Amino acid sequence: SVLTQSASVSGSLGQSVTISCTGPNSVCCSHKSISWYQWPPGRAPTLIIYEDNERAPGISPRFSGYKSYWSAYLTISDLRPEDETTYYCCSYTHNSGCVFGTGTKVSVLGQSKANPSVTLFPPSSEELQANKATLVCLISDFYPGAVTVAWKADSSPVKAGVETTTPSKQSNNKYAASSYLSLTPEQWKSHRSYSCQVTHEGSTVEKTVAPTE
Amino acid sequence: AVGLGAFILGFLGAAGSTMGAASMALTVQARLLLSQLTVWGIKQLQARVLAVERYLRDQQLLGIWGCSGKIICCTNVPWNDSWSNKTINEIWDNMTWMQWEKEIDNYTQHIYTLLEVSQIQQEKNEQELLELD
Amino acid sequence: QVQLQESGPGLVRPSETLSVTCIVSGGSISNYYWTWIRQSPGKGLEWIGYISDRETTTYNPSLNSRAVISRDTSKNQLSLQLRSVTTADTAIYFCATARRGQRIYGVVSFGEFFYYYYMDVWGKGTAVTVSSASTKGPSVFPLAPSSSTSGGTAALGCLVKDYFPEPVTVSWNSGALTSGVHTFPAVLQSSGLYSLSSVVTVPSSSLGTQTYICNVNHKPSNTKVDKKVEP
Amino acid sequence: AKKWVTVYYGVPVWKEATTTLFCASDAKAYDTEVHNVWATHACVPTDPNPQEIVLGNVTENFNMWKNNMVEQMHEDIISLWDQSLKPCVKLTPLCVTLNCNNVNTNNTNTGEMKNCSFNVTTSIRDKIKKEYALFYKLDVVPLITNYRLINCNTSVITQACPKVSFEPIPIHYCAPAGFAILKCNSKTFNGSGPCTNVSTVQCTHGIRPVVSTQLLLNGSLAEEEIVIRSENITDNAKTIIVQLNEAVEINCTRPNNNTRKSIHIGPGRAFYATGDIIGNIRQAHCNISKARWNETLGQIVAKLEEQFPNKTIIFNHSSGGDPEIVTHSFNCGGEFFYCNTTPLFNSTWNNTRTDDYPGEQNITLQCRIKQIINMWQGVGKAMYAPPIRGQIRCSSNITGLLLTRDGGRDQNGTETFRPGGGNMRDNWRSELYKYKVVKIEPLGIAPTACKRRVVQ
Amino acid sequence: EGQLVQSGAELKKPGASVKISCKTSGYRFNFYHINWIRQTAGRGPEWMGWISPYSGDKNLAPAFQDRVIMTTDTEVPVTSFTSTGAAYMEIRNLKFDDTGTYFCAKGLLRDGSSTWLPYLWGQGTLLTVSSASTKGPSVFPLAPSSKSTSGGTAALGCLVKDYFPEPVTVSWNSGALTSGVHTFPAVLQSSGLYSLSSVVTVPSSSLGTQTYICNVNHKPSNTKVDKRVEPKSCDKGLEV
Amino acid sequence: SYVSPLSVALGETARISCGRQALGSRAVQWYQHKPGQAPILLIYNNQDRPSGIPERFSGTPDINFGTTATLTISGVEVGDEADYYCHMWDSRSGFSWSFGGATRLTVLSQPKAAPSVTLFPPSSEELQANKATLVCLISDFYPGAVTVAWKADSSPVKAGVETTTPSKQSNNKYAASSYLSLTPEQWKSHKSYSCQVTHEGSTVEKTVAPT
Ligand SMILES: *[C@@H]1O[C@H](CO)[C@@H](O[C@@H]2O[C@H](CO)[C@@H](O[C@@H]3O[C@H](CO[C@H]4O[C@H](CO[C@H]5O[C@H](CO)[C@@H](O)[C@H](O)[C@@H]5O)[C@@H](O)[C@H](O[C@H]5O[C@H](CO)[C@@H](O)[C@H](O)[C@@H]5O)[C@@H]4O)[C@@H](O)[C@H](O[C@H]4O[C@H](CO)[C@@H](O)[C@H](O)[C@@H]4O[C@H]4O[C@H](CO)[C@@H](O)[C@H](O)[C@@H]4O)[C@@H]3O)[C@H](O)[C@H]2NC(C)=O)[C@H](O)[C@H]1NC(C)=O
Ligand SMILES: *[C@@H]1O[C@H](CO)[C@@H](O[C@@H]2O[C@H](CO)[C@@H](O)[C@H](O[C@@H]3O[C@H](CO[C@H]4O[C@H](CO[C@H]5O[C@H](CO)[C@@H](O)[C@H](O)[C@@H]5O)[C@@H](O)[C@H](O)[C@@H]4O[C@H]4O[C@H](CO)[C@@H](O)[C@H](O)[C@@H]4O)[C@@H](O)[C@H](O[C@H]4O[C@H](CO)[C@@H](O)[C@H](O)[C@@H]4O)[C@@H]3O)[C@H]2NC(C)=O)[C@H](O)[C@H]1NC(C)=O
Ligand SMILES: *[C@@H]1O[C@H](CO)[C@@H](O[C@@H]2O[C@H](CO)[C@@H](O[C@@H]3O[C@H](CO[C@H]4O[C@H](CO)[C@@H](O)[C@H](O)[C@@H]4O)[C@@H](O)[C@H](O[C@H]4O[C@H](CO)[C@@H](O)[C@H](O)[C@@H]4O[C@H]4O[C@H](CO)[C@@H](O)[C@H](O)[C@@H]4O)[C@@H]3O)[C@H](O)[C@H]2NC(C)=O)[C@H](O)[C@H]1NC(C)=O
Ligand SMILES: *[C@@H]1O[C@H](CO)[C@@H](O[C@@H]2O[C@H](CO)[C@@H](O[C@@H]3O[C@H](CO[C@H]4O[C@H](CO)[C@@H](O)[C@H](O)[C@@H]4O)[C@@H](O)[C@H](O[C@H]4O[C@H](CO)[C@@H](O)[C@H](O)[C@@H]4O)[C@@H]3O)[C@H](O)[C@H]2NC(C)=O)[C@H](O)[C@H]1NC(C)=O
Ligand SMILES: *[C@@H]1O[C@H](CO)[C@@H](O[C@@H]2O[C@H](CO)[C@@H](O[C@@H]3O[C@H](CO[C@H]4O[C@H](CO)[C@@H](O)[C@H](O)[C@@H]4O)[C@@H](O)[C@H](O)[C@@H]3O)[C@H](O)[C@H]2NC(C)=O)[C@H](O)[C@H]1NC(C)=O
Ligand SMILES: *[C@@H]1O[C@H](CO)[C@@H](O[C@@H]2O[C@H](CO)[C@@H](O[C@@H]3O[C@H](CO)[C@@H](O)[C@H](O)[C@@H]3O)[C@H](O)[C@H]2NC(C)=O)[C@H](O)[C@H]1NC(C)=O
Ligand SMILES: *[C@@H]1O[C@H](CO)[C@@H](O[C@@H]2O[C@H](CO)[C@@H](O[C@@H]3O[C@H](CO)[C@@H](O)[C@H](O)[C@@H]3O)[C@H](O)[C@H]2NC(C)=O)[C@H](O)[C@H]1NC(C)=O
Ligand SMILES: *[C@@H]1O[C@H](CO)[C@@H](O[C@@H]2O[C@H](CO)[C@@H](O[C@@H]3O[C@H](CO)[C@@H](O)[C@H](O)[C@@H]3O)[C@H](O)[C@H]2NC(C)=O)[C@H](O)[C@H]1NC(C)=O
Ligand SMILES: *[C@@H]1O[C@H](CO)[C@@H](O[C@@H]2O[C@H](CO)[C@@H](O)[C@H](O)[C@H]2NC(C)=O)[C@H](O)[C@H]1NC(C)=O
Ligand SMILES: *[C@@H]1O[C@H](CO)[C@@H](O)[C@H](O)[C@H]1NC(C)=O
Ligand SMILES: *[C@@H]1O[C@H](CO)[C@@H](O)[C@H](O)[C@H]1NC(C)=O
Ligand SMILES: *[C@@H]1O[C@H](CO)[C@@H](O)[C@H](O)[C@H]1NC(C)=O
Ligand SMILES: *[C@@H]1O[C@H](CO)[C@@H](O)[C@H](O)[C@H]1NC(C)=O
Repeated sequence: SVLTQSASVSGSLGQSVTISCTGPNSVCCSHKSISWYQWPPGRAPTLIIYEDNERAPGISPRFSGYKSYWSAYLTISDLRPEDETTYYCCSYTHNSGCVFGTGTKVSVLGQSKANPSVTLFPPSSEELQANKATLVCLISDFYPGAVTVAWKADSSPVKAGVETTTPSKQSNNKYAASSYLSLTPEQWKSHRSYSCQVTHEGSTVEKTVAPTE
Repeated sequence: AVGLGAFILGFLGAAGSTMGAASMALTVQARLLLSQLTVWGIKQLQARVLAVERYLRDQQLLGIWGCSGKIICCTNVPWNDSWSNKTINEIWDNMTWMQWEKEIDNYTQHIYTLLEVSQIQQEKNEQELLELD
Repeated sequence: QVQLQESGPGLVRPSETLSVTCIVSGGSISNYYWTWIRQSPGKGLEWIGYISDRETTTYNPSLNSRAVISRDTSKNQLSLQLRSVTTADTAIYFCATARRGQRIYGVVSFGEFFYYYYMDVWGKGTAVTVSSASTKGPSVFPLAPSSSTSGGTAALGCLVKDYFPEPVTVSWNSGALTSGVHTFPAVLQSSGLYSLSSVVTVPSSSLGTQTYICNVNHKPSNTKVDKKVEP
Repeated sequence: AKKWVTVYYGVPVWKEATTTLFCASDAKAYDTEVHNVWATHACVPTDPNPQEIVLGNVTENFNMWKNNMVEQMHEDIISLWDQSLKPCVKLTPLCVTLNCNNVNTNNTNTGEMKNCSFNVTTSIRDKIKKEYALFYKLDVVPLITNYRLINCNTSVITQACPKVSFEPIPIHYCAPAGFAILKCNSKTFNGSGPCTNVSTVQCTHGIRPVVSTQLLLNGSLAEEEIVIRSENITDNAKTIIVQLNEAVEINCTRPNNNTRKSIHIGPGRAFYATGDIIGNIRQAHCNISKARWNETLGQIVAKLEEQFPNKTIIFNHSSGGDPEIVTHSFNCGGEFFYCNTTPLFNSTWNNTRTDDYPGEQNITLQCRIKQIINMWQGVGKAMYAPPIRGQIRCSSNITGLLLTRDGGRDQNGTETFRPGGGNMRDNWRSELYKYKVVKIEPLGIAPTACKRRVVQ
Repeated sequence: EGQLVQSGAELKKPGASVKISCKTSGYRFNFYHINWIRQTAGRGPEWMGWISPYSGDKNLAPAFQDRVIMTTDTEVPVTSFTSTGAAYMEIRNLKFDDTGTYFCAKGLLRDGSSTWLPYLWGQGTLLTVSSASTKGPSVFPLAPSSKSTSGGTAALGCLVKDYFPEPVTVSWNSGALTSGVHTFPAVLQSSGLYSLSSVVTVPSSSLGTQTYICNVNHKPSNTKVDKRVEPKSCDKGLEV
Repeated sequence: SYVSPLSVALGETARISCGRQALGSRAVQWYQHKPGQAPILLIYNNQDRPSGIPERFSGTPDINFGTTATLTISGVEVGDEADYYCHMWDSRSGFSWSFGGATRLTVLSQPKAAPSVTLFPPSSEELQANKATLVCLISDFYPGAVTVAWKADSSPVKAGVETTTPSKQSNNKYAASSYLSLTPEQWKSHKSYSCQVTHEGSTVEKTVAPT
């Protein structure tokens, strides 16, 4: 994309943050109109700033639009937990069409930590009948962005058949993730216990299941 | 008549019917400008008297607002957002007069008095009070 | 191509049934219409009725109470009989081949059309006299040539004395001679009977060996008289 | 960035309402003397070129059945009849008993014209004369003496003045200054729904006030296919107005060369009766091209078969109506014909195609003629049409026709369509299905960023 | 208010074409433009074009001016100020990099300087372009596990495994149970097949008064699975 | 009721009207009758003539109403002099049973002519029946008017004289005869008998004497 935004940006709770959007003379700011879209991953975006500075209908006055002859700026004041998502700018005129930018991912600092919720499931009996075995370890309700998962067979690392999902965002401004461990019934029956270890930057939660039970 | 090019945009007005499009070139002008005891003699007379009455009502409202000879008169009465949340661009670039009337039809009778007392009743007193000196 | 011939008695006693017949030689009787028209002396033609090809009658309203028409299918002949005849029913009768015509003056479904007949073929015409009086036969007298004019043109004839009815047929040499013949109309003698004669103008070169014999044929008296005319 | 109210005079805002319109004709009297009574000589003459504004991006609901324009036009036609027959001669002294004979013609295989004789008081009150006149059969009813007039017991009778003419002249309905007529311009417009394309006009089009039963004449032709219009087609009791694209040419005549006999009945009130007939005797008829009526009925059965899945069975006509309702009554040359539309509605179709039809014969309908009429189901004054001298001939285009779906018991009786006007006003609804009357409210307030010059 | 409902997710082989629908309601379909915006993982959001339902004018981006055919149907009036419309877009010569979500968007203002701007967006039409074939999912029941011994709550659900088309729908009791349900995103296996899970937290004492049935529908394979989750658990924390 | 007369010049064109004029569309027929002879149809349809009818005759067809049905003859000769009948078939009338009133056509204007007389005495066989009748023939005379005067010797007879009313023959001339009844003794007693046929200006006489 020729329209470049800031890669990432961050501000504190109740503080203010600023996103930049600029590019070449074909997409320059002096003559083209700049719009802004809050585009959460997976959901439909929402217009917030239709012209350089006029905000979309029903948009809080916390969102301000400014544009210089060399860079357009979006400013989010009095940040909220829901203001942490992806944002895109569009460059256009009255007759042309949109030109979307690279995108900016805003982070909200000054937060309250959330204890993660881990749950581990053993493979069902119907799955073992088909000579398949898959472990299900679910994570949800954690505010810190990233989570790391490490599987262990009888307290020993596992490196085969480990597929972990990227962390998504919950409807309650929290986050969630999932990790799966495909196994064979020979490896599932010849072990005393399997463990799902979830590690955060402040605490490491461990949950263990045993094939004997 | 006898007006070509230099006058032909004069016929194509702009800012008048700018609230969207539920009109045309003479939708404004079809009403403002298109003016023996039998059944046709009595029905026509009641039609002519009704036309005059409906005309003098509007012009009287215009007179009691300080807007008699004017088509676009501004006023000193502010716009209360209880009547409308929308901005000037949400109104004049997104709605037609037909549906804007339908929205403000609730407070339309109220604003008529506000136009009468809060200004042209006050203006004609303030202007007479200050022309004493 | 259609020829008609009328045959009848000629004399009818009053208050009786006059009959007649009309023989056709052209075509079929079930193919045409037929009608009778009588001719009384001193009056106009009179239509008495007609018969269709499907043979259903309807007559003139004045004579309808006394006239009957019937056609024969085997013999191409048409019969006409008249009940309670008087001397007025005295007339020359005509059988004629009539033609039905349709004159349309509007739409056919709502009627608006009338039929009209016209007789395009007429017979010779027979005469029928109604009276109580009897027949009187004629007598033929020869007319000797004046033993006449220059160029050898002589004129002979044969006389017919008083006869009761005017219907008379006269021929010469059984019809062999036709040039110069001139039959004269009958004169009603005060005796109540008529009498005509005929003349023939022949050259004097053949006036000696002519052997002319005029043939007088009469039907009501049933007598046929031949007479030789010699100088 | 503040907001102050600002008033605007001349905004394109209208509300639906009803007002008293007025007529608008084209020609007057010095070019055509005593020319009309339906569209009188008095209303405003139409402007040379009409102004029509086509309203873009506009969508509004119309309704031909709840429209008040047909109510006003209906009462305008009714009231225009009273003001014309009011000064003309009343035929009160003509209900003496009638010695009537039939017309004289040859025997056939009854008569329509009759021949009545009666005595009436002369212009001198004490003296009395006996007169003869030929009244059509549908004008006399028996009571030694044969007949009387038909309308005597029912109501009074008034003879229309012979100077006036019963010609439908295009009359326009114009809304007063301050109102407007919105006109639906959709090629196939539903009965009552939204019109995607709307126009506005000060007046209507040339609506000939053609009074007619069972068939609509000289109307407006839809321009694509044919249109079926009903307020509720599933409801059998709702009349069905039809509209054609190619009108069928009709031809009618009264061939009898009648005469005008003036019988003096009162002081300066010369009554006119049918004198002796001249020339041939034949009834009145109407010719309709069979090739055109088959295609027309072919186009009608198609749209009907699209509204009904099982293709039903074709219809016949004319139950329950003794006089005016069953016949195809319509004026021509002055006389009121009453046709028998059995040749038109005696058909049966299935899977389109055809049946019950066999060349290029003019379809003939035996049309009876009357002179005593009480129009619009009105109790009271009935008009006596004066006799017309000479032979009468006319022709008209039939643009629409009124039908009526019949329902039998509860179910499975199968359905036909009896033509018949559900009301008199249905003739006007065929021409006012698109026009609606609305009022203009031109004052509009709206917020701008301008403030009037401060108090000074 | 105004709403836009597109067609469902589809799968097409590289080389074929696809035609996505967008059926609008709530507003006058002819008053505002209709934009088409797609988002692929390789290039982020990308604007394709818009069309004017009123006039029929269209404006296509140079990267889509040879392989996109936009059309609209005529509006059907609802009231005098609303209608129902239908806009269509047809992409031809699909490639693998065309895989992503496709959106239709209602214009912003009738007149001005940003009329066509994408304002009201559609719910998304995920289009995947691959050479493989559609694979139906296999559903396994998840045994109940203990969530809070002192709180008396548990958690049970169903498991979806190895299905190739991306769209996935999970409902409980045919939509009757909507509270407490939590569905997770899919995982990308090395073989190219997706898998995810769905769990719902319910009180432990609700075993003999409520029936829990998960309804997994995989429409690209046209398969409906209705599994009954066995309420009998094997966790020691929940047995107490 | 009876017959009506008509006088037309020779060779000129004639116009025979028709009684009881038409009320509606008419279908008139025109018959040409001669007393004692057969009527001949000239015109069946108002304008149509069957085969054998010469082109001299012509009828007025009712293309436009108001015309009156007139039979027109051109080049009138002596052979056209005959009774004419007009049959009226119109739509308003019923079944017209009676034919029309006959029109007695008479023609005038002809060249001079002189008759030929042939008086013959009573034959011998007639005298045997105690009767005797003189017979005087008249042939080819110019006009019908003729007066026959008999002369017994030089004295008129005046008794028993019977004469013909002149009737026309096939040669378009008239023919007549005159007879004189006598007794056989009155025929033999007189020297000669004279039949004087006075015609117009001239007067011819024939004389025959007993043997
Ligand atoms: C509505 O629908 C109705 C119903 O269909 C229509 O009704 C029609 O009304 C008219 C009124 O004029 C009737 O007209 C009459 O038609 C007859 C018949 O004509 C046809 O036949 C002629 C020959 O056939 C005759 O001879 C044969 C043997 O050869 C016989 O077997 C027959 O029976 C017939 O006797 C033929 O010559 C005609 O051709 C002429 O007409 C046609 C079509 O009209 C033209 O195409 C031709 O070019 C040509 O012009 C025809 O094929 C006519 O004979 C009647 O006309 C005479 O009578 C009138 C009465 O007043 C008179 O005024 C006319 O001048 C005319 O007179 C002519 O004939 C007389 C002898 O017959 C002469 O004396 C005279 O001088 C002249 O020569 C008459 O016109 C239709 O029959 C009737 N239609 C039907 C099918 O019933 C109605 O028209 C429709 N329209 C409207 C708006 O109402
Ligand atoms: C019924 O309601 C409709 C709403 O759905 C009304 O449509 C609206 O009409 C308004 C009045 O004109 C417009 O203001 C409004 O939006 C406008 O959009 C304009 C852009 O499109 C115009 O120009 C284009 C130029 O064409 C070239 O460039 C494009 C670039 O994308 C390219 O794709 C083309 O192929 C071409 O090369 C064109 O695409 C458009 O069709 C349109 O007008 C042209 O086409 C029409 C129809 O064919 C033709 O008749 C015209 O003559 C043109 O050729 C903007 O430019 C415009 O803003 C400019 O103008 C305004 C003036 O008010 C000014 O304020 C701005 O600053 C700027 O200068 C404006 O944004 C339009 N909306 C839509 C979506 O239709 C309709 O008018 C209405 N009818 C009635 C009866 O009123
Ligand atoms: C010109 O004029 C037209 C109409 O006159 C106008 O169009 C309308 O714009 C409004 C803008 O709001 C649209 O109305 C809705 O706005 C709500 C806002 O949500 C917040 O506010 C409401 C009210 O305070 C709260 O109840 C709510 O909780 C929020 O706090 C939107 O939520 C509606 O959006 C729908 O689609 C969104 C897509 O982003 C979804 O996020 C949202 O959940 C809504 O979903 C709808 O569709 C879903 C798909 O089927 C369905 O699941 C949902 O149940 C729901 O039906 C919506 O935008 C309105 O739709 C527009 N249309 C009409 C005809 O009114 C223009 O905006 C105006 N132009 C300008 C510039 O002013
Ligand atoms: C619905 O109503 C319409 C209008 O009335 C009917 O259409 C008429 O139908 C009738 C039959 O019911 C038709 O009448 C027929 O006419 C035929 C004439 O055609 C011949 O002759 C003409 C010349 O006159 C030629 O041009 C033509 O080419 C033909 O050679 C007659 O032949 C028929 O005869 C039948 O009826 C008569 C009288 O009853 C009998 O004597 C016969 O034996 C035979 O049975 C018949 O008269 C009439 O022509 C149609 N009119 C039109 C406008 O065409 C529909 O038929 C009717 N549909 C129904 C009842 O279902
Ligand atoms: C031809 O005319 C018909 C009327 O004679 C049109 O009928 C439409 O039929 C639909 C059937 O769904 C009606 O919808 C009903 O609406 C009522 C309540 O009406 C209110 O809501 C409708 C929403 O459509 C709105 O249009 C009305 O103005 C009212 O605000 C409901 O109770 C029913 O459940 C049902 O939804 C329509 O009301 C009716 N008319 C329309 C569309 O205005 C038919 O559509 C016409 N066809 C064409 C091609 O023009
Ligand atoms: C919406 O309604 C309008 C009004 O009818 C339609 O426009 C009309 O389209 C016709 C098609 O030919 C035009 O025809 C014209 O006729 C006039 C005579 O009246 C003639 O002078 C012109 O030269 C032309 O032939 C006509 O311009 C036009 N109506 C008007 C105002 O004349 C329109 O078609 C309807 N719907 C749409 C969007 O098409
Ligand atoms: C009802 O009456 C009307 C009018 O009286 C009849 O219209 C006639 O229709 C025919 C159709 O062929 C017209 O013929 C035309 O002739 C002209 C001149 O040769 C030719 O150029 C055309 O191509 C055509 O062939 C005829 O003129 C017309 N009559 C008029 C206008 O007077 C109609 O047939 C009648 N319909 C019925 C009885 O249903
Ligand atoms: C229909 O009936 C009328 C009568 O009501 C017929 O009109 C009559 O036509 C005749 C001509 O045959 C007229 O005679 C004319 O009289 C005028 C003076 O009045 C004279 O100038 C002419 O030379 C001629 O003699 C008669 O007056 C007239 N009667 C009227 C007008 O009352 C008409 O012919 C009939 N038409 C048809 C087609 O049935
Ligand atoms: C159309 O024609 C049919 C022909 O039968 C009519 O049917 C008859 O209707 C009468 C009156 O209701 C019934 O009494 C008869 O029983 C019906 N027919 C038979 C033989 O059962 C029908 O009424 C006609 N309808 C129209 C549309 O006029
Ligand atoms: C307008 O006023 C009426 C009064 O009954 C009220 O019912 C309606 O809700 C009001 N509408 C608006 C749009 O304010
Ligand atoms: C009028 O008289 C006629 C004939 O007697 C009769 O049939 C009819 O019912 C009467 N009408 C009224 C309302 O008296
Ligand atoms: C039409 O009639 C049917 C049956 O009575 C009724 O159910 C329906 O509501 C009616 N519809 C209209 C538009 O009148
Ligand atoms: C009427 O139209 C139908 C269908 O085109 C056809 O089959 C039939 O023969 C037509 N009938 C006549 C009389 O033209």
